[PDB]
Amino acid sequence: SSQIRQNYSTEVEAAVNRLVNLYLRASYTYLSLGFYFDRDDVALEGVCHFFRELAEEKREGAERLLKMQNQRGGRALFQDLQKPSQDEWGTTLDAMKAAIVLEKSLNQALLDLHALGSAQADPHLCDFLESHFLDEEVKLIKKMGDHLTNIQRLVGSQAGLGEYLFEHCTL
Amino acid sequence: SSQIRQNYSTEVEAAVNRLVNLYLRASYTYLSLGFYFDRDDVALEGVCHFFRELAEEKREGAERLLKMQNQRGGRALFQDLQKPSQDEWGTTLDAMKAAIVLEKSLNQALLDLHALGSAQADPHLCDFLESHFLDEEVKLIKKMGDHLTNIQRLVGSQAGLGEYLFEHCTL
Amino acid sequence: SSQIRQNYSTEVEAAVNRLVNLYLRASYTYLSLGFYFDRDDVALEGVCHFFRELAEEKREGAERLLKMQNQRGGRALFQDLQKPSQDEWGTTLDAMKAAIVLEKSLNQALLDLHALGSAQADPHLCDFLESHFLDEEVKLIKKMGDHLTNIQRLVGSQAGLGEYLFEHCTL
Amino acid sequence: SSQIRQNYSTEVEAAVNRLVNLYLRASYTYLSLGFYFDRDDVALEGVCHFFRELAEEKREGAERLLKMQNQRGGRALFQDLQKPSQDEWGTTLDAMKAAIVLEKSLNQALLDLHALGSAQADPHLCDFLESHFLDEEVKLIKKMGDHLTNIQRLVGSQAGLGEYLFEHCTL
Ligand SMILES: [Au+]
Ligand SMILES: [Au+]
Ligand SMILES: [Au+]
Ligand SMILES: [Au+]
Ligand SMILES: [Au+]
Ligand SMILES: [Au+]
Ligand SMILES: [Au+]
Ligand SMILES: [Au+]
Ligand SMILES: [Au+]
Ligand SMILES: [Au+]
Ligand SMILES: [Au+]
Ligand SMILES: [Au+]
Ligand SMILES: [Au+]
Ligand SMILES: [Au+]
Ligand SMILES: [Au+]
Ligand SMILES: [Au+]
Ligand SMILES: [Au+]
Ligand SMILES: [Au+]
Ligand SMILES: [Au+]
Ligand SMILES: [Au+]
Ligand SMILES: [Au+]
Ligand SMILES: [Au+]
Ligand SMILES: [Au+]
Ligand SMILES: [Au+]
Ligand SMILES: [Au+]
Ligand SMILES: [Au+]
Ligand SMILES: [Au+]
Ligand SMILES: [Au+]
Ligand SMILES: [Au+]
Ligand SMILES: [Au+]
Ligand SMILES: [Au+]
Ligand SMILES: [Au+]
Repeated sequence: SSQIRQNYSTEVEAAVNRLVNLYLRASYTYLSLGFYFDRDDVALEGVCHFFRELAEEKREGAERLLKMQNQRGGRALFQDLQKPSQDEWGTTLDAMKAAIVLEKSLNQALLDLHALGSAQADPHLCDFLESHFLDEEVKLIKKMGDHLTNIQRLVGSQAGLGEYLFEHCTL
Repeated sequence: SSQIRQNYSTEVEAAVNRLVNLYLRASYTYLSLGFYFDRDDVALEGVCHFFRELAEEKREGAERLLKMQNQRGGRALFQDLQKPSQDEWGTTLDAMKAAIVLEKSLNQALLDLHALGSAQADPHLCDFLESHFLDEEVKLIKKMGDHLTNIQRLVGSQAGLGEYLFEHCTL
Repeated sequence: SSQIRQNYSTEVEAAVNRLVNLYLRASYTYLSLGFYFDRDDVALEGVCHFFRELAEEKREGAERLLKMQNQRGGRALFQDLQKPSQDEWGTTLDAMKAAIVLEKSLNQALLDLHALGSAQADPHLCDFLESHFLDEEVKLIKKMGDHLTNIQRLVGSQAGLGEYLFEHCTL
Repeated sequence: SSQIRQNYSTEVEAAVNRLVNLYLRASYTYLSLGFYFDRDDVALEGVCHFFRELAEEKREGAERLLKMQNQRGGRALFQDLQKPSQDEWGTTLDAMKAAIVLEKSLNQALLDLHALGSAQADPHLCDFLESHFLDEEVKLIKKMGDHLTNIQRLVGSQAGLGEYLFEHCTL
């Protein structure tokens, strides 16, 4: 059973298991994104590598949650990992948009679990999320927003392309 | 506009801009303090260096807030930086007293923004302040209180001066 | 008071204090420019870094002036730092144009203070400006003019973009 | 005779010879100051070393002027070096006051020679003084003013002594 569990509600335990599922599903979505850009008829290896690295980060996030589940004396329970929402991911722009949607949904789930932990007076959980997940997600979303802007600029116009080249190759 | 902003209230955005102003104003006060002690008719270079280093720390605090503003998808807005409250800063004791007043006012502003973030259920903001600012301010205020005590002891009496020398040159 | 002041007119002392203000205001303008380009909806990090580095250079210029003020036995007096002329800075081209306007205004202020020092027969001041500021400003303005030309070329046309790429990636 | 002399007035040549004399006399005054503080009944070796180092700097200043005299095709002419104005130099405070008087008189002589060079349209001379002497004198006078303030503070009072110790042994 558990000799260790203290101040760890069944509501948080359940929500932690759900968040693990969401992180693993995110990892799986990114695996699909990465191999799509590795297709010979797409062939954007930088984009492939970006998404494959994100698959690894999301997996690592799930494993940290699972480690924490056991540290608190909760019981990891795994569900079906639903296949990604698309089989083909369109352009770099389409993919980066789908990625930011995905991250904002993980972010919201983190914030929801944080609010639950707060309601349950579970400061360990709250700190765990703050320390390992909330700032990581904020940083990643800012980087993806940056990328979305640059992709839009580059695909949009002569002026846009110009500004990118000056910044990248001069500054 | 912003593709990234999530769970980031207009109230916090505004308060962050105000706190940047207060940190920059603090930095400017410390620049003035440092150059006052560099005057040939004051000539306390250790005191000058202490305040100039604080000017840099307060600037760095503002820049971290501005970075965070952008990471959250808020919009940095800058105001007039009001000149420091004094043109001449009196003795080392007067200056260290003015410094602790200034830090306690920054501290209170941090605590006020923390309470706002808490009311707004913005755990990212709360953690950001805790991790980068609240303990830094507590440590600095304790160091300034230490200094105030030693300055008072040294300027006050034979017994005071004695105790300082034993501690400094023997212990 | 001052045991050291020699050949240092009240007119130069005052003008030095004003120039410190202008350099600090320039630094503040560049802080605003840098964080604008760090926005997720602008996202030109090279441009951000260029302006943030200029903020630091302008701050260092003010500190050197303040050091010189004290070395001559003048009294540093600080005024309100007026907020930058814009909250949003437009394109890279708009920003680099605003930057060169700003530098030419600092340059003219340097030349005006130089003429004053010359009228006042203050060769120390004249040399200080020549040695630490006039050539620095000339070099920076030439670099910004270079940048303005390249930005215009890159945003302007196929021929322009072509010439830039050949120069950058071949030569 | 001189195959090299160009744009080098007899007025500047003469004034350069006089300035060499003043620098050598300053060096001699500092030699006397240094050995006075080496007396067993005075015994302030730090003060001795400060003045002996200044004797060397003033000698080096004269030698640089003499080198410049020859580089311009002028003729070094040496006069009697008058013995220092005092045989005994009183307290550290008295000595540092006499030192700043001496430096201000060298400084004024530099500024006078600068004005002559300017009147004579001799930019080489003007630059030579600016580059090797005017800023050196400004820095040294600021350091002596600093010292005068600290000596006065230390000899004056409990509060003064206190402030010095805090700055020196804490900051
Ligand atoms: Au890849
Ligand atoms: Au929480
Ligand atoms: Au919490
Ligand atoms: Au909590
Ligand atoms: Au908490
Ligand atoms: Au929390
Ligand atoms: Au590039
Ligand atoms: Au390129
Ligand atoms: Au200093
Ligand atoms: Au908070
Ligand atoms: Au909180
Ligand atoms: Au919070
Ligand atoms: Au919190
Ligand atoms: Au908090
Ligand atoms: Au000591
Ligand atoms: Au001591
Ligand atoms: Au940057
Ligand atoms: Au000048
Ligand atoms: Au001049
Ligand atoms: Au001049
Ligand atoms: Au000049
Ligand atoms: Au000049
Ligand atoms: Au290139
Ligand atoms: Au290229
Ligand atoms: Au000595
Ligand atoms: Au001159
Ligand atoms: Au001149
Ligand atoms: Au000249
Ligand atoms: Au000149
Ligand atoms: Au000159
Ligand atoms: Au000491
Ligand atoms: Au001591």
